Amino acid sequence: QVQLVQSGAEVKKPGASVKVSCKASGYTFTTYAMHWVRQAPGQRLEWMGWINAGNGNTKYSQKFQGRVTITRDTSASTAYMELSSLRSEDTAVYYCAGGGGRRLQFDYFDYWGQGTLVTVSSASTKGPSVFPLAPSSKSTSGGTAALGCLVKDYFPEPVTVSWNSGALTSGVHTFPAVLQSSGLYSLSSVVTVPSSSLGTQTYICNVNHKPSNTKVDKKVEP
Amino acid sequence: DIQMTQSPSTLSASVGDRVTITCRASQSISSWLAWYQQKPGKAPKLLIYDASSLESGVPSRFSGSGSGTEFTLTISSLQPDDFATYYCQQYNGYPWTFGQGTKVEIKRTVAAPSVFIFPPSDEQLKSGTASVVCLLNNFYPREAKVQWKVDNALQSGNSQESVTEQDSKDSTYSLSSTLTLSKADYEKHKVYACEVTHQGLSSPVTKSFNRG
Amino acid sequence: FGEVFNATRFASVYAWNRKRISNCVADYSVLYNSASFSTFKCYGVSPTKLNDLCFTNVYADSFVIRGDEVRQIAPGQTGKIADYNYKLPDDFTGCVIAWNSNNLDSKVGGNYNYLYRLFRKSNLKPFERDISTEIYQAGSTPCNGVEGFNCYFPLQSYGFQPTNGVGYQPYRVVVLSFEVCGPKK
Repeated sequence: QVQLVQSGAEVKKPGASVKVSCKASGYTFTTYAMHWVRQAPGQRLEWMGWINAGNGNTKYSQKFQGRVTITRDTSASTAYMELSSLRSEDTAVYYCAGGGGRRLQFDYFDYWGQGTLVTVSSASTKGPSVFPLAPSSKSTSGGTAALGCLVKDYFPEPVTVSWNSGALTSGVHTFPAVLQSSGLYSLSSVVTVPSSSLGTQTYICNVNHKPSNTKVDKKVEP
Repeated sequence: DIQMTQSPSTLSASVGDRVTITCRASQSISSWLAWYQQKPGKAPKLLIYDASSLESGVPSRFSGSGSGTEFTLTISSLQPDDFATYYCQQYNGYPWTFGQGTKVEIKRTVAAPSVFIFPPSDEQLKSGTASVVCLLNNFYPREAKVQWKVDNALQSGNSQESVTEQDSKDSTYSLSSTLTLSKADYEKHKVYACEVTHQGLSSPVTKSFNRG
Repeated sequence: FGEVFNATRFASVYAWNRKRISNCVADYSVLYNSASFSTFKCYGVSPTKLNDLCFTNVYADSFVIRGDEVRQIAPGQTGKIADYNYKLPDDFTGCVIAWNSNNLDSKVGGNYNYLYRLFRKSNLKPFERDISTEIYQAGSTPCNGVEGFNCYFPLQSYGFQPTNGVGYQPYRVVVLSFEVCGPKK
């Protein structure tokens, strides 16, 4: 089966230039059909362009006229692209696709790369802010109460969060990150437990941030 | 450019059922379309191209139809394997756009949320900004209406809403509303509340507290 | 007929697919009365009485060309099609049916799914669909996969946009070389 693989996650800064790249796995090279597309986080897919993996043809999109370029390397048979004059709106996931294979060319996307993450930001790596989320006996609902571990003002994606290092698995809830006006990321993780063993047991969140190498644990005080 | 809108934006279903999808084009198309499936946290699947053809490697449920303008997607029975969005793509002409997005969920009873509130911790109070959490757990369907009432007054702009995405077996929804403010705000307002109206609830429900 | 005639799409003149449509009632009377095909060029046989005429096996070379390259294909007259893409031998005993198909073929900005040999390395042979787009080597500089001086990639984008004139538009052509009658009872 034809497969497409590419580079990893990748964090740039307004005004800079960026290069993503994917290697192909093709039974044939019959004017292969490298054809890039884009995906702004959870909104319309908007189309990138197509290079002619056959020889050299470089047809591009209108909205990205004049700032995006693509080529390919033959004996590596990979395809590369620039992407220039980056801006904040530019943050997205980036897809290789194509691979018509049987016929010479198409205009549909039948062999996708499983995705590249590009984040255009102006801030820098920063450790995660962490606070507990202590419930109250006022809201004892069926003998069960919620409890959490807030992370604020962190960069960049993401922050793996567990509870007591995998000791708890029931009712686990980890909400997705959200932008703030400051350009910073924030997450709220919560879980509910029977209130019967509230003041008799121990629950600690375990937050993990590799880009800053920080590992933070905080006991919650009800 | 080629215009593309798709109806409805969201739909409902249950396992072992048929779900219709309609892709609407403003302007004439000659069977120039593909249907894609999109799982969360994923790279897309194609399963219809050309508005009719069924590409290999797929379950036989899938079937496109339509030509001209109205385009339709069909599946006979509903596997769990069908729970994702679905996109339509034109390729009649230049720059090729996509649709809006059409997801199915999992239907059941109109479960009701559990409401909770978390006041700011101290350490947040000597950070310099204040955060207040209102939580809704296990409500159905996602659709919900949350408000803030501070000192018996509505608040706007300063609140953010973050919704989890439906559970695989819990098959429900959870939501967090965060109210953020500056310390000058915190002590000159003295009582706080979050209110939620939901379809499952008999009445709109308010929850609240004061300074400690 | 309609299946191998006006379909959803067709092929290019470098990879024309000859479909053996035989052992059935060959109703060419309905094709003649429909007259939805600009050209009928029945060379070798009569196209009006082709329905009753009983052959043993019929073909259907399916490909698209330009309105200027629809004349190129001819039993005898050679050119970019009848000497490099689709060669029509002088023993042609069938019917070349041609009609414009911009609606279900021409994509705006030029058809990229259709590519035709502008410079085939060697001369094409009678009734041959050369699929190898080897870079033409012009005397010196052997272009065995190499590009640049004296190197000309044969397969060239078939410019087919609906904005293009009839002379540069996809002419769906299914030629039925005869080597399958009407009622016969």
